[PDB]
Amino acid sequence: AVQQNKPTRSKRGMRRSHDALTAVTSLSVDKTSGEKHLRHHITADGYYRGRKVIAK
Amino acid sequence: MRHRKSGRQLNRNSSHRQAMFRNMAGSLVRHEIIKTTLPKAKELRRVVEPLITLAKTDSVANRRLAFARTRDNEIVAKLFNELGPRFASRAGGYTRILKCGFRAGDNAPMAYIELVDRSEKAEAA
Amino acid sequence: MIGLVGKKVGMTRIFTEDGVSIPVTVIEVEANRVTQVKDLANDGYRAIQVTTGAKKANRVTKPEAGHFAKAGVEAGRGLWEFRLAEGEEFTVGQSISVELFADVKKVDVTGTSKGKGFAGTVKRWNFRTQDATHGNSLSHRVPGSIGQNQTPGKVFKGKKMAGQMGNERVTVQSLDVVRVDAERNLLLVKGAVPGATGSDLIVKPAVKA
Amino acid sequence: SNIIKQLEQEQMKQDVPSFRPGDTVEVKVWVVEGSKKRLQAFEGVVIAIRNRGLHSAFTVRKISNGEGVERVFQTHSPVVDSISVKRRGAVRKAKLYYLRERTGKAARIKERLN
Amino acid sequence: MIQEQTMLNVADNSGARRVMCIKVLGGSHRRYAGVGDIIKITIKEAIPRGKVKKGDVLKAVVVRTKKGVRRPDGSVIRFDGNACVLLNNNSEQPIGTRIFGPVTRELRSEKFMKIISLAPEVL
RNA sequence: GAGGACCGAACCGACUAAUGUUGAAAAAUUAGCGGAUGACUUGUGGCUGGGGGUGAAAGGCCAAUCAAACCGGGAGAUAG
RNA sequence: CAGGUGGUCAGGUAGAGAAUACCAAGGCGCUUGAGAGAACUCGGGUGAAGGAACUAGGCAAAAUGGUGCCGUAACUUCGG
RNA sequence: UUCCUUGUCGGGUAAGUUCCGACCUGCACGAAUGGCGUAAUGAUGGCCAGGCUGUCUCCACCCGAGACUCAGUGAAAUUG
RNA sequence: GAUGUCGGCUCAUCACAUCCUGGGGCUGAAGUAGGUCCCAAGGGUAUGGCUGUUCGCCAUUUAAAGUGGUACGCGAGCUGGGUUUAGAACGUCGUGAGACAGUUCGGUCCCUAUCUGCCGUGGGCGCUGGAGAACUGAGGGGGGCUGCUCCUAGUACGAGAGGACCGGAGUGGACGCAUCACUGGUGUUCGGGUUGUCAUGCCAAUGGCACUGCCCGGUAGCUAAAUGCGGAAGAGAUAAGUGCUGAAAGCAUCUAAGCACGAAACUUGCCCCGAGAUGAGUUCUCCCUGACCCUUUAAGGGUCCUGAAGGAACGUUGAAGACGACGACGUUGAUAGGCCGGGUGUGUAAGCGCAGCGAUGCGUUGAGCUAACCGGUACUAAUGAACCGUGAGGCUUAACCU
Repeated sequence: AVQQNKPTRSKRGMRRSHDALTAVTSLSVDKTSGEKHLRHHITADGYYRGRKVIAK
Repeated sequence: MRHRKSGRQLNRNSSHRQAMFRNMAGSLVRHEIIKTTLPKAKELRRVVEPLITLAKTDSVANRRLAFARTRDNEIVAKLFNELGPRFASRAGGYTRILKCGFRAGDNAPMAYIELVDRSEKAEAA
Repeated sequence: MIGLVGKKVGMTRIFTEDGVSIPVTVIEVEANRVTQVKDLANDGYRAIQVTTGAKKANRVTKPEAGHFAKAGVEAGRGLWEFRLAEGEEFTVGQSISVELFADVKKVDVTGTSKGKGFAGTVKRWNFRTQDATHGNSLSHRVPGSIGQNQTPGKVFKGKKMAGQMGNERVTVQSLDVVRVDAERNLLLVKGAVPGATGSDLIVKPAVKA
Repeated sequence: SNIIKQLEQEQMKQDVPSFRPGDTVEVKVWVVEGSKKRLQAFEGVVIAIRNRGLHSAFTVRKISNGEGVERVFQTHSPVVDSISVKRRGAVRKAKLYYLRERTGKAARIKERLN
Repeated sequence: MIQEQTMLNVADNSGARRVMCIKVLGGSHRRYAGVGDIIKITIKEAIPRGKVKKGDVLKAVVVRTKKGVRRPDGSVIRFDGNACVLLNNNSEQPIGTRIFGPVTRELRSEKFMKIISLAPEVL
């Protein structure tokens, strides 16, 4: 099975109307280090909910 | 359908899952904190925490039964000599899953899992 | 007659003293509280709106809370309407118990059947499986032909195909009422009713004989 | 749940004797033939027991007139009038389904001798 | 649970030993016959000097099945083999004069009272 | 201790089915299958050349090529 | 690139065996992963009662399977 | 090898255009382009029986590999 | 510069010239059972033996085993027996190469779906302030089969044999829906037995691998063979048909005026979907009551302040699920895991003691272990926030109030 006519650039754009990425709504701010992080994820320096959970 | 079924397949056969969680449980009690994917971490709870509950009653029967689940005497020794007494008063929930970033190689959701009493005094041994 | 909203507790059996096992479905029917009465003047049709169960105050929204406060009843886990037959009168805030079915012999139970997800034509429409051997190539559980040649040149609407199965409203009619336990809010009907354990059921007297 | 188990415990018999797979029991059931109701005995080996509270059951096997017969009883049914253990057998398993393939001397069961 | 091509033992003394169900009577597309159902049979094996001979086509009533019967209280009564009783092709009366092995009370009907009265044991 | 003897691995083969069929593969894989001391199989080297070779013979094979190979030439053959 | 490629070497336990299973010496995890646990396809496991009713056809599957001893028909070219 | 033809009769089956036995009316057998037999042999053709079974009545569940979602890479036939 | 060609399988759909069931007229219709014609398409409408077969014959059923259309429906769905290539053979024809709807044995069935269609399931925007619910029902779909026995009644009818209409009751087959209490299947996540081998130093005890190594049982879930329910009654308008009154036409006449009956068809009644029903409906509840500037001065633009109801996101998840969606829950917390207790399953662990030369047996012991189950329990993980969504909601007219 294969196309009988070349689909247009218009049809191609309509199909991709749902391919748009959804940016992260908002980052959480740690209460101790004040860093930004994904909610429910530890920070880049190992903080989570105001606690140094990993020492690296 | 999947109604009321439990346990993840993790894209492995049964014998591979059993071997993997046996190794992963041994690594968890040896280092007290490891980093793995979030699905593997959640299933590891149903493996390692029953071992800690088993290690609360020291006996040759429990030790052998724990050895059958881990196949490592160094692991069994630490379970009954360290982790047993350390969790003698805690009623379940010996682990803690902390979500972290995504693995660079495949964008897998990673997570730390650690024993709850891995405090600043663990550096003694 | 109006009906009641209950919860499917599960299935068990009742042994009759003459040695007959009756498979029953236990339906927990707590007090149904009338929250709104509709009439021909204001709404164009006669019906009552009832609620049942309880709900945590932190989970009810202000629009819903104001609706229950208007009636003066505690918030339940949902709202259901029942068309009133000619002669039935109810007041808002009035509570209706399971003993309404004291003399009812047969009921119709409505619920949401258990969801099977995406189901093939064999499971969903009882299609016949093609040959498992004798040369069959990758076509064991496929539906086979779905139409005729060029003359229709299309697939007719309503063709039986694979798709979502279950998880829909289903009514079982004319179920015998085995026992009405008013003091325990229980209603035992003979047979099986749609839905899983813990799902909401709507029990009405049998519209047929 | 608390609701259903409450409905079941008020229907269960309180005097069902204890028996194990391998014991030969004599079950007496109620046979209704119109205006009469007599007790018909059914003696054989217990080859399976299903413990489910009210839904408990057990299946008895006997060789009747050369034909092997198995009957599954609902232990809490009012049809089952009484249950009596004749002799206690000594088996290692919980389901004696292998007895279906044996007969005569091959289907013998050691007495528990307790 | 007897269907076509099923081999049954004979529970009477009419002379047949093995019969094969060739039709489940009493309804279009009817699939199975339980205890108490009439079936059309052919005789696959008979004794040398019985009342019937190999090849005859008769009717029979099923009296024992491995699938078993279900009682109103949920009990089951299973047997070790399937057995039937040969009936006259048009009169529906038993051909033999004796019945071997037990039967069930599903046969308790005026149509098969002759079989119930002759059975060594009714279950 | 005979055998174009028997059963059966290597080895040689290719009977059935499924898979694959823009393949992992321009002929395979998987499970079974035949022969397996012989008219056996295999390595290295050699010989036979195109109306010719070779063929336990299928018009089979002769470099993924065959009712007349391939390459160059006649050649821009001829084409109602 | 699941193909093809001659010769040499030949550990242990079980086994008739270079079959097969599990291992040694030694070498590898096959150059995308992570989840999910729909239909459907592929490769498998189990199956009530029935047992070829399937089908062009028992196709496929299931089944049989070893050693010792007992025993073994028609027919026969006297070997089977 | 027989068109008529599913010839006729017998056997097998509850039922047999196939099969086996016979008949002879050989459309259009026939004696080294061999006739008729024939033990053994056959991945040969047809037919029957036992065993066996998801082949089927009539499908059910389960274990794996895909399908599906996320990240990376990234084709093809076809196309006024 | 290709429209794959028989039959089967799967899946159908329409016609009515109706096979069954329903309603009738006539009968050389006593009854039963038929014959024939009219109306009627709602539903239903065999399994096997033989053959490639369609067909047909045969066996045995059934209320019946309808006739046709649909590319002799259906190969980008399956099959490949037949037909239809290359091999080979027979009969036959031909000197021969070869040939034969004559026969015989053998003989590669490709395609990842762009569009239409169809089955499902979402996103967007709309519906005129926003939001959360509950509905109305325009419209659409599903469903509609039937046997047998008993009573009426051995009555009506009939010489007898035989044997009813109408009406009522029970119980089946096929089909459909739902469910898992029971009976079972499965249950590579539970327990046990056991073969070979390797390992844990060794014994003992375990683990790995051998299809889950092979097996025996089996929880939850899923499920049929399991067990509940369904097809209706009723109503409206009718078909063929039967009529009442009744002229045209002193009579007669079912019809012309008028009136009454009349079928599984039609419209309802039953079940499901359903306000994108743009003709975008209704009801209830909830939320928002700040400034200021510019300009071409309007359904205008801008700044500051403000951010509600609610939503989404994220997390724990679900008998919900391909993904979205849908549901529950997020410390004022039982959402998941763990833990505790129970249940269930398996069947008397290990260790020790005793007996025995030993294999093993006995006692401790219905022991030990026990997945998805039940009841509990904040031990672990579900975070303070942030984000989206605003600030009283056009014009005209009419009835009401000011």
